Amino acid sequence: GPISEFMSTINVEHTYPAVSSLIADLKSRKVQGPFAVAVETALVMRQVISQTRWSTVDQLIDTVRAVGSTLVKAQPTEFSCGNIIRRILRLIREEYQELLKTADEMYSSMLNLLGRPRVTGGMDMRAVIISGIQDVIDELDKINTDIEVQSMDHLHSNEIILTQGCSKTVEAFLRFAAKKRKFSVIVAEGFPNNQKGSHAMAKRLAQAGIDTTVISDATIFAIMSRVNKVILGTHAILGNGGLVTYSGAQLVAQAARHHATPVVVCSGIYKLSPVYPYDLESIIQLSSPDKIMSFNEGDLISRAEILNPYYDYIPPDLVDLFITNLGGYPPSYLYRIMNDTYDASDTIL
Amino acid sequence: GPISEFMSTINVEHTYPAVSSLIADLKSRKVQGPFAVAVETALVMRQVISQTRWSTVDQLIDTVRAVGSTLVKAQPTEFSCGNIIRRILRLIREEYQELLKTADYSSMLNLLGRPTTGGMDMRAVIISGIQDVIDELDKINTDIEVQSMDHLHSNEIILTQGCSKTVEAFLRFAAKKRKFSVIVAEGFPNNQKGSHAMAKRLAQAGIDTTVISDATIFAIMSRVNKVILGTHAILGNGGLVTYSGAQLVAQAARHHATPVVVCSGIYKLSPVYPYDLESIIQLSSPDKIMSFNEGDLISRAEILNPYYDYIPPDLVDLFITNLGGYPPSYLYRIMNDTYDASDTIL
Amino acid sequence: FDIVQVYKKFLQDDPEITMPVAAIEALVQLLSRSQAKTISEFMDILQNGSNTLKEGVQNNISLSAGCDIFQRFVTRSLHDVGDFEQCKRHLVENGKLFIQRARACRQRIAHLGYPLIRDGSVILTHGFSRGVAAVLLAAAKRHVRFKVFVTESRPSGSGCLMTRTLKNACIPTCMVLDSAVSFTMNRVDLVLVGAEGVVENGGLINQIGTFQLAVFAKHAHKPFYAVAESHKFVRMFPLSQYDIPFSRPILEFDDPSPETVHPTPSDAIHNELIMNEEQIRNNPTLDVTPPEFVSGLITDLGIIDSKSGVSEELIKLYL
Amino acid sequence: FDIVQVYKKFLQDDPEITMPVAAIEALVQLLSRSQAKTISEFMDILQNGSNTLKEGVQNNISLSAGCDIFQRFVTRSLHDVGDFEQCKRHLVENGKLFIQRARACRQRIAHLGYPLIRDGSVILTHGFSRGVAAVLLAAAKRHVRFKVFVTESRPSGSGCLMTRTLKNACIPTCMVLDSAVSFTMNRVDLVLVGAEGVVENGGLINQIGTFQLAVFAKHAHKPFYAVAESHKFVRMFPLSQYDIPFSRPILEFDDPSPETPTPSDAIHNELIMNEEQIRNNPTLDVTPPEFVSGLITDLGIIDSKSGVSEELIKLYL
Repeated sequence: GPISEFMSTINVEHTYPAVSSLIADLKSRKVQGPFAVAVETALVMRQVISQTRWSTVDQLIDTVRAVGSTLVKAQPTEFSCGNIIRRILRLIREEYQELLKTADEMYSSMLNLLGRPRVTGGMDMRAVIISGIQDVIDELDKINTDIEVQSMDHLHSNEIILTQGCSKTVEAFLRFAAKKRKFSVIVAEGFPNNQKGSHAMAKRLAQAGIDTTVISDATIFAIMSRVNKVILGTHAILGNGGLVTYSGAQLVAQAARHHATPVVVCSGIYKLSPVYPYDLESIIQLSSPDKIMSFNEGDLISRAEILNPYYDYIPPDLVDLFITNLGGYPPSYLYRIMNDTYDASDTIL
Repeated sequence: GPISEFMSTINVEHTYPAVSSLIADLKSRKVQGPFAVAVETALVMRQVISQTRWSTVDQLIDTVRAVGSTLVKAQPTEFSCGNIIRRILRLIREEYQELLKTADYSSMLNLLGRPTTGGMDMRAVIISGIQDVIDELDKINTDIEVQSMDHLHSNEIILTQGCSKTVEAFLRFAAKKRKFSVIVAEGFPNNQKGSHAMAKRLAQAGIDTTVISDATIFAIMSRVNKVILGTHAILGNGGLVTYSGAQLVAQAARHHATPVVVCSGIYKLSPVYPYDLESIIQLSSPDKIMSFNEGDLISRAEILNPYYDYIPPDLVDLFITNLGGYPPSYLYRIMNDTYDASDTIL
Repeated sequence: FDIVQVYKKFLQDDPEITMPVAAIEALVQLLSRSQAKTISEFMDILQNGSNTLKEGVQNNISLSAGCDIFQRFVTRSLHDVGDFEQCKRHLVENGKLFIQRARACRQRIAHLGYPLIRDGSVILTHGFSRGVAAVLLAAAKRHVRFKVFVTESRPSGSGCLMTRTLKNACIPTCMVLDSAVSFTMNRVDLVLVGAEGVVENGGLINQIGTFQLAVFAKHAHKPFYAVAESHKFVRMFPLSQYDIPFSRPILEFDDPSPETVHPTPSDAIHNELIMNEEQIRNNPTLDVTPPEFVSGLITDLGIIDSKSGVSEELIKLYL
Repeated sequence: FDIVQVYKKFLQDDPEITMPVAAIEALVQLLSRSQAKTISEFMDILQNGSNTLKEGVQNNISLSAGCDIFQRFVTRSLHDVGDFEQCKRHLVENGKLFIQRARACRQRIAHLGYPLIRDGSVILTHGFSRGVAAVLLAAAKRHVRFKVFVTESRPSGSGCLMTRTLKNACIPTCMVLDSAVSFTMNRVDLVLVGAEGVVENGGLINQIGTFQLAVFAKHAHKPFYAVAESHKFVRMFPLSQYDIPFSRPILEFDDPSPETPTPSDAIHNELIMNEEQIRNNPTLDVTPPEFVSGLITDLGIIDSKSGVSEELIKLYL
């Protein structure tokens, strides 16, 4: 149930100009990446709540759910968008539900099977809804700050760390331990898509006083034998605990398992999406052949299939530890983390 | 078929005084360990070939096989003895076959094909070949230690257990040029005293040695680059009869993806197929793990002290021998070019 | 009042009812004829009836999962304020509601299941299982192109009923012998089985051949999904694939001291040379599948991979 | 000359013969009735004769091995200033004196195999194998106390024949279904199987349930020994445990269009597959060498299984 049915698009425009604008920038992929998408989605939702007027609570919920739905289908593999939507939806229900308690005078799912089969429903919840939304936007700005501090428990002197591509979270993680401890980091370029980003990050790691080595993706297996830990960033973490990450990460994860090297993942909880990876064919996106084969190679591109995926998938069993802003947890416990941050109904948006 | 038959006790004592003394010392554990047993057996065989008189090659063969059968039974888990015997038995057989026709492929094709002075004073030649074994038994530590510049590198961390003169010579040789580290898990209770002594000698060569308890083996394993072990014997299936606790090193290494390297002379390689480990594993005295003055404890509890440990053939990655470095899959061809596969059972 | 043949009486009457649910219903039938005197004994007649039901059925793991859920429900509602007769009142009225709720579970399981099957895939199944079919049939209703390998499940031979069901939905099927399962894995894209019960560690208790498929799957790196209702979750922990209560003594040898009384071309098909019923009773009926062989557990609560998640649900259940 | 008819002929002639040897005897009695006398004539011969033989029997691997051994013995002593005729009589002369060793190979195997069974151990075997039986029986005469699980081996149903064979020697037996083999592994001390053929990398071609046992054995950390005569070594390299010449079309599906309850304790022996369906299932599987602990042969116990390769290397030049 998208927003087209509820209202004409022409006035999902004058009533919600931020939504139609975000949908456009999401499809064209001008606003891309987990963090950027998350922030912009939250901001758009803020002016949606700011301008929507929904007097029983169910009009709000239906509005945000429908508006969030079209934001999801604009660019379905940017799961951070849908996650923000699910947060705000639980923000309303719980807050309102708490409001319901305010007027005066489950706990198992299994037990329910034998279970048994409003007053002043209200608007002007805006103040608290906008509050919690602004909070979320803030809590997004603190992810690196309270993640990097956990590096003193996993990064030690003279250890060798393998990482791939560019991750601002991982970079922060490394540099925070780098101030007091001197170690080594091998940066595998994320060719062809995370190439420049990783090359740039590698320079800064070196400037931070870290013994940085830059290797091609083919060299990953060759140096795995002298690597203590693998530290990876991720684009998204799905419902089963699997990783939607940037291409080439499978090389690292597989080579790590083979050499019995631990795989650590640093990621904010906002990248944790409840959607189940039914078909990986829909999850992996493909960019232009341009990044791999040059266009002036007329004969080659005419006689060959050139494929450039910029997403890789890691099964949840190849991740030993998740470093999050909520702390360090095994892939197993991600199950309960989702149950605490999302309402189960919002799994399909 | 031993030598208790085909000869009396007093005849053995008079004719072969070395055999009698070796039997006694093999049973009394006087001569002990692969190297000591190898050398002594080879010297005893030199006497057997010198003393024994025969007119036929076959008499010589079965005479040696009989002496072999008896020496083996004296101390059967010292495989080194029988190997020296089987070595000489083959040495006799093909010295014979080239003397056979100076007087002028596959076992799969034998299924389809043709059905159906020789023995004496090749003694002078046989004795020489025995001396050739003695010489080779001396070059073992030198032929092996040299290969340490292909595996031991600077700043690497190496795990070892118990004591092995082979492994020690291996380490120290690389250590006089390259600077690395060695973690020595003592072989408690058995290889305990010896390993501490080796650890000190290593450190004196400047190898940065760490002595750990056997329980620490797993904990430090994650930082180890390579495992280098010695062995008591290598059996027919490529397995390893080695000193107590060595499987702790092996299992922990496989769990941490750490390569297992074995340093051993070819003479410790025995065709004896391990149809069993119970008959393989010998048990020393409980005195080593429990004091006898614990009256209550020793009368109320089974107290066991295995002397050996077994390691399945697929847990070794590389064999560093005097011949060179070989994979476990190649031990098959090493035997068929060393023993004669009828002397496997002595 | 015989609860055992009543628990039975719920199973032949309803082909789509599950053993734990049937056990729950059998306990409801007990409380309607209860006439309990005090609370202390509203609980022990519930206790006595639950126990004697467990003793009267040979494979009791599934129904015990229901018995567990039931007494825990009663205990939790009686602890709070403990009007044991409202409680009785509650159950008896909403009794058939529990049955339809269970049917709603399998339906939700099917809706979560069919997206796992994609265009031009091949599915392997061991024996017959309601829910496994429900997922497959639901995938067919969406006109998804896929084919299904089915294993004959000695001794039950449930494979024949399963493949009949599947081609009654016009889906292509090919039966495979229990011994030939692993050979077909290179053609298999997904393995899908059902469960009689799910133990604490998220392991599977099902008919004899399941764990075999689970190993072949992991060896062939093929995903292995299971289909189970949340009320099949039981609090018990087998320490191995061999640690479950046996109804009749299995896997024992003869003792042949005295004489008598008294080659296959390997291309020969001798269906007369199968084991007789006596020596089949000497074989196990059930099978335990450790959680590291299970890709995901398709339940009414969603698809569970965690394998601490089944434990999490059991925790919330018992406090 | 209907070589095929002959080959089948031995097979019934003598239960203890092996498919490779039966092929060797085939070629011999062709080499008897073979007028020949041209190497071109002399060697045009069987090749159409083993070819005709290979095309005449549907699963042809084992006889191909016995074949492969025969011609390589032929050309290798036809090389060498080779005259034809002296090999033609010598093969026909010693044909009786071939199924001699073949029988002596199996006994050599049993004398090597039986100490693997030690007092109080439980053995697991799949279907019927003369070599496995030989090993077990040889151990029984030595008064060794042991018991044997035998898998009901569908489709062949060889489990019954093996169970009775072992029952006659007063060996305690118990039959298990193909689906219950995994549940029995904790009670099993050693697994012992035979093989119709052993491929280049030391892998086993045998009855359809073999590889599953080797899989369960690896998982349960139990030794898995194969029992096969040396003349079962064949030069062919399957790239997977699925890669073998198929006799009949296999594992193909129905094509339905709109074409118009069971408990686990229930025992329905009348609910098995029909033979039309069974002919759609494979007859054999392939067991990778990494599942084989040791390979017991007349050449001794081969653990390397780069060694089976070594033997095939020697066979060909």
